Amino acid sequence: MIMNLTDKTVLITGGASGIGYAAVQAFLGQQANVVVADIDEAQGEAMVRKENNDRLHFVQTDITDEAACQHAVESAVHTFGGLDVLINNAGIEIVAPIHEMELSDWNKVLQVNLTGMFLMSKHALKHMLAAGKGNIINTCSVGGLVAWPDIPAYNASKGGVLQLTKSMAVDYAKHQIRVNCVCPGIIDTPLNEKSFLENNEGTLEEIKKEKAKVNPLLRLGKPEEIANVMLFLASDLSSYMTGSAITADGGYTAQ
Amino acid sequence: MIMNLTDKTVLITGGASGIGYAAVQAFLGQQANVVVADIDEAQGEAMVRKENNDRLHFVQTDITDEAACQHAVESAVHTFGGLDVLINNAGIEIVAPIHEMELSDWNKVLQVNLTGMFLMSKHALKHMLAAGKGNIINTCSVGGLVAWPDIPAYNASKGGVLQLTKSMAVDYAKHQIRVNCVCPGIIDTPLNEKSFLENNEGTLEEIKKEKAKVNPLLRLGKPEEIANVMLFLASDLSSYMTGSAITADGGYTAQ
Ligand SMILES: NC(=O)C1=CN([C@@H]2O[C@H](COP(=O)(O)OP(=O)(O)OC[C@H]3O[C@@H](n4cnc5c(N)ncnc54)[C@H](O)[C@@H]3O)[C@@H](O)[C@H]2O)C=CC1
Ligand SMILES: NC(=O)C1=CN([C@@H]2O[C@H](COP(=O)(O)OP(=O)(O)OC[C@H]3O[C@@H](n4cnc5c(N)ncnc54)[C@H](O)[C@@H]3O)[C@@H](O)[C@H]2O)C=CC1
Repeated sequence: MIMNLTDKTVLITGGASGIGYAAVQAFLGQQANVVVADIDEAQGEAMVRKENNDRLHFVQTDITDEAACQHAVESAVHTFGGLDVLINNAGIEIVAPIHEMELSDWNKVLQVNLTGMFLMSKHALKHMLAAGKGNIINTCSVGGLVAWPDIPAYNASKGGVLQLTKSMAVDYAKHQIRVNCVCPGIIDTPLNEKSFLENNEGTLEEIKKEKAKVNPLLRLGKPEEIANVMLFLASDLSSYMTGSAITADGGYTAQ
Repeated sequence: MIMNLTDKTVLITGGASGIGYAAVQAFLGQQANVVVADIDEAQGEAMVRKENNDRLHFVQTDITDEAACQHAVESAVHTFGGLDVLINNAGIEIVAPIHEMELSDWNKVLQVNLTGMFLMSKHALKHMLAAGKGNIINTCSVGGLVAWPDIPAYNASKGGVLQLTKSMAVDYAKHQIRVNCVCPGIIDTPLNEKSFLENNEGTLEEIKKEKAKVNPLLRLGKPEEIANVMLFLASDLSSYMTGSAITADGGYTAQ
């Protein structure tokens, strides 16, 4: 009744898995039209078949390429007639210390996490300015607020996301375009589980237990728990919020 | 459908006016049982008559007195059978510079804004520990993050609220008691209109226009826009959030 997301068009980058996919489900569940922009064509089409929903559309998109970003925005406008909410959720992680990291690896992290956010936002904003309203939601991280160990390029990129979020909030408030971010803690997603095994010793379950011990709530976050923050930020419930960060980390940054 | 506040018992301090009252309305609208603890008996009873709702109960309460805080918690348990959410919303403002401020005035601000929050939380937590779950929501302020001019005691008190919020989050996460705060910007309430006239030159409407201009969104917040943040923090939607602050200030702290 109060979410009021019915007939709103929501473009979600990295929507084919993890937090992005949980966001797809949550928004479809609120009667929003959802457009997923993701680089993984196979996983994207699989998603379309599983969800089997009129309100869902997939468009293959590499956000590091500007033409593809524009095309993703145009796909939303063609398919559902507009674009109310952009969720810049795609991101990658590469583990490497600064003193050993390859420039090409640094750039791969920054290009997806930050440059792609810029490019998607650029073209979404062109449309939202013309339409007279809009909403942008960025997937930041605890890593944008404090440093996760051993992932400096990631942390840096998310620091960029935090300030880009605030910048766009301040520059576009006069045009009624709200811009906020969510800062997730450690979320239990398949992709993350791969990172757990690569960078810690022990079985998957043992590593999960260790990670779920670093949070005051004593558990890892679920993708849907971040998706729910995105619902709030997209809805009119958060109408006086712009340029802000919502932390969802089980108490991690509180200590 | 997803808020899931039906049959949850919510105790709101300062609930008889402004943000507190808007919170009463929002929570009643979500089928929560609401208990208002407020010092103003007349205004409290007036509220009860206007709302005319079985789910609303008023209990006169001076939160600076510990016995009254305990009694407010007990009133919730007796009336509705439990206590799921405490919203520490009551607060006052006194305008005075540090070099001129009377100790008695300093203490009046701290006692309501901070001590009362402690006392209400103390007794709510005793019950929530026994019940095995709970939620505390504190009304902080932009003043807890940066300094509003000319209200140092208020700012100090809200700095206390921010850290008390984080402290309780960290200490009670293991018992599944989530603790968060909302940091409102400038909200258009009747009592804030009195403050506008007392501390600025011009008509009410002229002063409102000036205050609206200092936010990137170019308007004052509405009480219900803060109440809506409280709904989110009370609901299961925010289940992975604890020890966090949600800023709702029209972009004020983003610049
Ligand atoms: N612990 C956690 O899980 C946290 C995650 N986040 C952020 O959440 C976001 C998503 O998280 P997860 O669900 O774990 O990620 P994920 O790895 O599960 O999924 C990300 C999606 O982004 C896509 N993607 C990658 N590069 C792309 C490109 N150039 N163009 C388009 N799509 C691309 C992938 O295909 C994938 O579907 C990321 O920004 C991540 O950094 C933030 C803090 C914590
Ligand atoms: N309006 C604004 O711009 C901002 C407001 N806030 C905070 O929001 C909260 C509510 O704000 P408003 O709704 O404007 O306040 P308000 O003045 O409209 O209402 C506060 C309520 O608390 C009650 N109260 C006062 N002393 C009390 C005591 N000892 N015991 C019990 N109740 C008592 C009052 O009687 C009243 O019903 C406060 O904590 C305030 O500091 C924070 C930042 C900005």
